[PDB]
Amino acid sequence: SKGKLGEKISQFKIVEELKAKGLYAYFRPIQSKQDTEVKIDGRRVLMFGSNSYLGLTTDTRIIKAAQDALEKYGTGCAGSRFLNGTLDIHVELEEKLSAYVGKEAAILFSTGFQSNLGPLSCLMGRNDYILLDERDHASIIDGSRLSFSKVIKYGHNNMEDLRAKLSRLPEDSAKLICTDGIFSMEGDIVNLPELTSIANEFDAAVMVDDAHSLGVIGHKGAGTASHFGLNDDVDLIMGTFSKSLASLGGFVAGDADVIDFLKHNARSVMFSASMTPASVASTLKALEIIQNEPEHIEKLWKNTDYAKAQLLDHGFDLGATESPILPIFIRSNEKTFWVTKMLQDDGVFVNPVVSPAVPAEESLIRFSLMATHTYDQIDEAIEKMVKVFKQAEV
Amino acid sequence: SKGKLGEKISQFKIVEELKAKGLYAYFRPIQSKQDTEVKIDGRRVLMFGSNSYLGLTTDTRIIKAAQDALEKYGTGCAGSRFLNGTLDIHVELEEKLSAYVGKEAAILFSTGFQSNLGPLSCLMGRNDYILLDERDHASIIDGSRLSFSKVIKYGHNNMEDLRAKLSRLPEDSAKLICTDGIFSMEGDIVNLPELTSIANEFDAAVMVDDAHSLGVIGHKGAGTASHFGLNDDVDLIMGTFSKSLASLGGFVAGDADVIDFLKHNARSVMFSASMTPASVASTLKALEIIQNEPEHIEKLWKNTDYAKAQLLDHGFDLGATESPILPIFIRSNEKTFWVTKMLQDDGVFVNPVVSPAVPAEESLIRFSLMATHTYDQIDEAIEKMVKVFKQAEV
Ligand SMILES: Cc1ncc(COP(=O)(O)O)c(CN[C@@H](C)C(=O)O)c1O
Ligand SMILES: Cc1ncc(COP(=O)(O)O)c(CN[C@@H](C)C(=O)O)c1O
Repeated sequence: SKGKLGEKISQFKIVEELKAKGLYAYFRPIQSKQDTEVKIDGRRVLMFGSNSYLGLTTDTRIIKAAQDALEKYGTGCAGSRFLNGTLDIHVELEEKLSAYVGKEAAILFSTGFQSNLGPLSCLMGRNDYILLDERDHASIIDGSRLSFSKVIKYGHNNMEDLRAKLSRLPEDSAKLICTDGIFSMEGDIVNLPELTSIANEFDAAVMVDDAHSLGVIGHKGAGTASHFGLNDDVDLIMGTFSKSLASLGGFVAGDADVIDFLKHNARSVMFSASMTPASVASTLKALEIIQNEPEHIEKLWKNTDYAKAQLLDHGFDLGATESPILPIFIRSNEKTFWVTKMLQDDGVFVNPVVSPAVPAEESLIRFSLMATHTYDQIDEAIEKMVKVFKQAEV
Repeated sequence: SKGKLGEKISQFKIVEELKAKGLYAYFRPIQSKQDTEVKIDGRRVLMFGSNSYLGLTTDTRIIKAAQDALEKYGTGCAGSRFLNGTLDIHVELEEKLSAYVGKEAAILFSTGFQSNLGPLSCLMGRNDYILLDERDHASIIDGSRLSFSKVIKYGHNNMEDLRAKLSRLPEDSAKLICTDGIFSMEGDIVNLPELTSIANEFDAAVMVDDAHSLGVIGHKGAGTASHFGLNDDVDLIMGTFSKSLASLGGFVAGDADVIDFLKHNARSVMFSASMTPASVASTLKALEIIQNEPEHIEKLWKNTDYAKAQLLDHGFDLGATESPILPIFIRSNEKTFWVTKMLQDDGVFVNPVVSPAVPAEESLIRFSLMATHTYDQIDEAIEKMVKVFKQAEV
């Protein structure tokens, strides 16, 4: 029945208003492969709103690996890994990932999102604590909400706040600290050296979400622990396959005893169907390419260094990024929606960040680089962004 | 740091004991496509533990549709539907599903699990209520736990308990009832006529999880509302693609205003990458086949009717199933593990249900039919199950 349900959704008017104003730019229907240019409404559009940092979703070797896995294994496994949904290739990918990030063991999940739900829901329980950076990804907040533990946010990269909040807690309790490696909003990197120094002092477990770090920082892109040399101080490395690795799914890697506990106790792996064969094979092939072909990471960072330099030269106000995410401040929700749609209509795709996710005065567009971007494409996009910022009176 | 973490996992010994006893049969690595026979350890094994009810994960047309989508769209969309992860084909599949289940609109999710997290987390909030059948799927309990509402379980298909618990609640509050359509443990069907009669009396929203119903019950397999004629009394129809539809992902269909609220407010769709092109195309092609080719559903039910008849004739104790899930009672965890492994070693794959998920005295194996099963295969499996139950002294 719909009476109260209709009242619950009645005040959600922003989409109706965006659409009526001709500003709506969510769920833009792409007609082509994710690439440096995409087709929308039959038009070519420069893509600066992707997470495919290495441009690998078009790599013919990865496509062929996926197509061959469809030929051999079919379209799906039709059950949880726990029961009838494990393939030899899922186990192969776990062993490969474990080697890549320097851990004993890994368990796959069908999404990155579910990869955070699993360890955050089941390791800390009643009388225990989870400590979260306040800017942690939504999947980390949700995973921690599924635990029976007490969840505590600390100030963004605020090690004094982290230390203070841990110091308060009963000694006879388990604690887990979970942090993004690279935070996606502002593109900044966790202070892992101090965070792990505090974790070591308080015997708290450390989990790092490397969704934006894998294929980006660390040796051969192995992520945030790898970038700092702190493999030995990080209990659990989580990653997704939907960004650099060009696929869908995720993992958690760690000590064989911890991973064996997760794979038999995490509801998001016991009660959800396993990764499709095609996504296992594309992740496997992408992982090989990232390590074997150093040029992809190198070119991502040449693009990043060039674009950031060009943006600061043109006087754009950037966030404190240390990554291929270039947050460009606009500081008005109305202007952020206008700039986003005007760019779309001039053939540039960027992602808006608005209230209520951020304060109006911190509203911004996110401009993300891919290894496959050319300097010519970057220059075109920035030329068009200078014009739209002028038109918009930012 | 690992001291307290090691203590949290220290008492989880069942896997170590199963493995040391030679009884472990979780995460069995399959080497071949999900089918009526699978290869494990280079041996052929009859598969009676699948959720691929129509056997479609091997359909060459569905494989080719997926391979063609890889060719056209690449290996992934590399972002949320909300931002850069929408394809024309995701929208096509939403329109197709909406038509199939008789609703205005649908939103895809990258897993079935996430399809329950979305509406349960974001529609009911503070001062509202979610009412859950006590046997609801784990993803429904977790989705409801992510809401800021008060979550209330009612007795399994206990309409007097449902009515009583609703009657207690403040009138000035929103209520949502969420139920599995077909419950996977015992294979039973929700009492949707009475549940919707109560929902209508109390103006409570109705959500049905049709993971095991789509491709199984209702006109041309359209699910539980379709089976009862109660499309008009069900607000939200959720489904997965990982069972009859031979793929990965899920959806929620409903009124265009409710679905537009979800697709902009559900964290599991705004903050998780979209379905892979290959899984969109396999779901599209599978959906066509289920409707165009009535023989698949017909043969599922001929197999179901035959196997259930043969099991009751041999004197097996079955659960109160109304579906292709044939729960066979064993009523000892030790015997359930022994029977499961002895079947595996004789070339039969079945799924155990044990403590702590059920009481020891309700432990069982689940024997699930596929349309592609032959009577000869069913007969072989039952002959082997009679022998193992004898060997096991059940
Ligand atoms: C009733 C029900 N709802 C929702 C889901 C989640 O759908 P996905 O597997 O597509 O995420 C399942 C999963 N079932 C299997 C996996 C199980 O519980 O073993 C289910 O049985
Ligand atoms: C830090 C972080 N962790 C985890 C996830 C979830 O991974 P999957 O998308 O593979 O489920 C994301 C998703 N990001 C994108 C989708 C976003 O938030 O728009 C993320 O940014």
